[PDB]
Amino acid sequence: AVQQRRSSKHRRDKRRSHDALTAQALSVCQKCGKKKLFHRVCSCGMYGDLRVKKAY
Amino acid sequence: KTSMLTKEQANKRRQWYIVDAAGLVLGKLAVKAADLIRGKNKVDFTPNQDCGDYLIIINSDQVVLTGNKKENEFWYHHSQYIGGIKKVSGRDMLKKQSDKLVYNAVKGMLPDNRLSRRWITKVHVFKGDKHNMEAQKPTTLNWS
Amino acid sequence: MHAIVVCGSKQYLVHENDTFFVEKLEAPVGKEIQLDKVLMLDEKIGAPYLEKARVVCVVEKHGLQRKVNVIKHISQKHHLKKYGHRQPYTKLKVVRFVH
Amino acid sequence: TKGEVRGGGKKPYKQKHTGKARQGSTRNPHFVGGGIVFGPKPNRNYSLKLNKKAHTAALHTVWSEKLASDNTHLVDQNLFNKTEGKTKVMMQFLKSAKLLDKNVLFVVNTLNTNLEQSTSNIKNVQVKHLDKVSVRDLMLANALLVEKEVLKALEGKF
Amino acid sequence: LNQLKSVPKARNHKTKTLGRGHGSGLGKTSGRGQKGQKARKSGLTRPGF
Amino acid sequence: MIAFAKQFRVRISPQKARLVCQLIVGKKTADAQNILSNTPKKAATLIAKLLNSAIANATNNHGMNGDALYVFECVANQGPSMKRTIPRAKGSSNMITKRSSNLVVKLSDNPNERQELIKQQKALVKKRVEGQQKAKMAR
Amino acid sequence: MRIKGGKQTRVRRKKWLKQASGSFGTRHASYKVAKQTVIQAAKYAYRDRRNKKRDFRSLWILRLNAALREQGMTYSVFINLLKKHNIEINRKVLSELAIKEPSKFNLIVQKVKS
RNA sequence: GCGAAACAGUACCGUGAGGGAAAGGUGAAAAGAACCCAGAGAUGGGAGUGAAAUAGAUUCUGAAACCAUAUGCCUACAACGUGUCAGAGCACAUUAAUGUGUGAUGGCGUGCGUUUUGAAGUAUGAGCCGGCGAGUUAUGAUAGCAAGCGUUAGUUAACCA
RNA sequence: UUCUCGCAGUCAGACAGUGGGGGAUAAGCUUCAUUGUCAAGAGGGGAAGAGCCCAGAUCAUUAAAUAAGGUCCCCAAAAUA
RNA sequence: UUGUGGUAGACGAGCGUUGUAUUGGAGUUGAAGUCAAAGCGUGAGCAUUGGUGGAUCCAAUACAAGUGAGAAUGCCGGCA
Repeated sequence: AVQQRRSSKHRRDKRRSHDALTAQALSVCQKCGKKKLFHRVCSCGMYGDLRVKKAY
Repeated sequence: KTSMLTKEQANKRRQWYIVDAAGLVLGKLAVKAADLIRGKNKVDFTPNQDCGDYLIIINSDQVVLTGNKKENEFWYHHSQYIGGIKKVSGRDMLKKQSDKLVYNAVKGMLPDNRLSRRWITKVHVFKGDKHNMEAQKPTTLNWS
Repeated sequence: MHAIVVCGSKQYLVHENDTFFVEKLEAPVGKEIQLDKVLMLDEKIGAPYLEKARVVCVVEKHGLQRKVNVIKHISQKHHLKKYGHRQPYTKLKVVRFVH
Repeated sequence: TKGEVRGGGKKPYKQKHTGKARQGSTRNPHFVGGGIVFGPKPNRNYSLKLNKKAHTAALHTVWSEKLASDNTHLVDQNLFNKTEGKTKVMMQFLKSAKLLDKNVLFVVNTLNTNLEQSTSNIKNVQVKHLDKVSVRDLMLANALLVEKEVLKALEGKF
Repeated sequence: LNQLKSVPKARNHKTKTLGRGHGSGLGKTSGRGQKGQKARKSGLTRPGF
Repeated sequence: MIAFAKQFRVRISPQKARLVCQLIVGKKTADAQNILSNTPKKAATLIAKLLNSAIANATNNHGMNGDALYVFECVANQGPSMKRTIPRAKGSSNMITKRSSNLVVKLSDNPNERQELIKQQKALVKKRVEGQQKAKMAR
Repeated sequence: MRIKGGKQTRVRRKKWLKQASGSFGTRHASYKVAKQTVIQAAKYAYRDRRNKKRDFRSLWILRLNAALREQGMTYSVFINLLKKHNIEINRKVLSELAIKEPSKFNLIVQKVKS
């Protein structure tokens, strides 16, 4: 159908509160200087001791 | 201009009270309970705070009723359903339930504000007197 | 303690030595006013009133009540009128008592 | 004005099946672009008729009223020609005559050569003739230098 | 009367409002009701007929 | 406070932008960088340059700790916006408002930059009443 | 000759939209809804100027009768007892205020006894 | 104010007749942001200048609606024009105030104007905000008021100073 | 309240007590005659209810006692036999 | 003393703003604007102070309004 009225700003904010994106994970990567997401690529682009891919 | 009307702000008094409804007429008991809850007998209550006190009942299922009134005002309770009615009768609550019976008999007899929601949690009805609640120092009386 | 005062049109059962605001009688600010009329004083209630007993009032300031903007608006008509009521208030307290 | 129509005298909108205003003309008094129905009409007369004798009485009244002022000292042709065409003398006169902060008017029937050339270099005084001056410079000046020569001519106005 | 204290002599009179506010009283009502020809544009047709 | 980052009229949905930079609000640089590095979107690669600029200003031209401060507030506001139309059915066109926004992020070393605002309002109140009383002693 | 009154009108409009306060969402930032809610609040206050009077009078009498019943007597009988003999000026609000006063309402009750 | 403070009847639409857009404000003086930094660039920041940099080019002033951010307050049992009066709680002192910020909750609570036989209306129309928008005026007359001037009044037309 | 003068505006009324007709002495139907309410005017009772009852209200003021109407209780509030 | 219920309808009392003319000054030693505020009037209102602000402004006195803005699915400087 079609609308009847406009929704307030706070109603919209509440609506978009749960319209957010999902969360992620944290994991210390052995072959890198920083952490990463569990079973993903790190800031150094390696899951761990095994390198997975190139950079350029 | 102002007579400085008194109402104890931030004060929600609660005193232990208990009754043994065995000579009270069911409606007389209900009107006395409504009087106690709203405060037609309270003299220093405050409406914007919690107006209820500690309220306890003894023998909530065997209140005496004079004349042909045990089965003369039957209790319906419908809802947003369609035909979803299970009308319950006076003979039923004698053995089915008494807490909901007295709660309805006082709520339809009182304001239906949100205060009753936290008033009912302060009401402790019992079909006997062996309950541990009597250890809470309640004053035994009647005609509340 | 207690004392009964009928100020202007209204009646007030108040305590001893309390400052209260009533409709303005233009009672003098700082100079004392006697009223032989009194009830419920000195823990004693006389039959009509108390005799040889007084309420002894004094005003510390005759201020003006805030802007009482009373507006009459009629639904689905063209009657929208406003008026500013500014009531002076007797801010007065009772000091001494005889019985 | 709405009489001026840029283009056809047609409707920008309609009444049925048109969710816009009722405007059946390109310009309307409410439309900001133009089309005022009640505007600044130039037909206004800007003139009110007053009686000749009424106006002469009014002139007499204002002359008498501002004769009573302080800086209205009696004047004549003699001191119109006594002063020179050079503005020096009349500023040295007015500054010492205290006609600066005032709006002093010279009541004149000579069109004096000294007055006409000067009095544009003075931010304080002005020159006007009998039949060339009204209640404006008579009264708003609050002190007008009346002339001894204009006496009898002014009397005849009644 | 110099134009710093001049006052009129009943030359201007009371000013009512027909297009000034909804609260003055007899404002948007146009002063001739709000129905019929007497209260609309190009109103008041020949009254002798 | 200082070294705040501003970008003008960047084309991005307000929803995705507000989400991806509110994932950074209240956090430091590295702890938020390593959590934004896994975002499957096309907004971090654009946003991170302003933060990099601000932090490099802090390192070279301001010389603060850098890690002491954190992203106090990101706002993607209703600035200039885009509208692109495409011909479609019935002879009409469908217009989509390709949202754009003036992005700005403010970095703070403390919960201030919002506390100091209420403090400024109250100081304004106090100097206002000082002036009003100076008028009220000059009666 | 244009008469450009814009500052006064702009200030009036800005204060009109800013007048609405304490309200949620898109309710305190639009002139028409703000004016409608102001009309509602004005009607609320005008009705209250007597509704609160009546409610507080009923409350006076309610706590008055509460103290009377805890004293063992009722307001009809109370006014009977004052009117018949020992009349006092202890009005409804005064009677209610006397209860919170320590045992002072009971003094009135025992005095108004014939 | 001319549609046009103008690179305006221009761009542009329409085959053609025919139409048809509006504009702004640097600083005394470019000193239009030295120096440096982040990305490949944008832009931003320090950075000084400049009286002053929301004057740093959104460059005299720099709003509102709208969009989001949040100091203190409330916050996960509650039927809605979210308000008014009373007022907690929590935190505090001012256009110096029967004090302030919210308002736990009670008392009281069918939007604005037209149709109106009655409209809260579930008739109506307004998304919103900031400006504007509708008994005005000339002539002549009725009334009302004020005024003039003489009892053959008042008064001037064209033309004239 | 007589009269002069300026301006009107209205002839969509609705309901109720009283005479009622028409219709089916049914109609939130018509209709006049008198009065009352809304209209053209609040409020109190009627749970809310335009018209029923009281009632005609500058406003404010936490003063009071009565009308309609309520006092077993929501819902101010009583008993007697 | 009437009052004060009011639609229609008439009548009473007046007010902000632009400019005309009178009349005063303030003026970077700080004006408008703009914002904010625990002021003052039967009412249109009088404003005050403080912040940006860096050149004009504010009181009438009467005048004349392109003078007052919520409605007409109005129009326009911007956005839900």
